[PDB]
Amino acid sequence: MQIFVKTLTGKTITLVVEPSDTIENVKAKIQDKEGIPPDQQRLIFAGKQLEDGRTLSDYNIQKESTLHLVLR
Ligand SMILES: [Zn+2]
Ligand SMILES: [Zn+2]
Ligand SMILES: [Zn+2]
Repeated sequence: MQIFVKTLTGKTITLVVEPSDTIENVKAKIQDKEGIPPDQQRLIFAGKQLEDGRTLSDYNIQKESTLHLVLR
């Protein structure tokens, strides 16, 4: 399973993930890729604000889903 995270500059991050991965896990991956602090990261999928403790599956994030790093 793979998901795409678009940075604030529109750069695409490709991540290998599992359905039970938490948002917090995803943030750790983004930090490895881009050097962005987890506490600086705010993610959206389908207009939903994503919380650290919830899983990709909780938010119906599927194979090939695209998340955005946002300011708000
Ligand atoms: Zn596993
Ligand atoms: Zn994982
Ligand atoms: Zn910090």
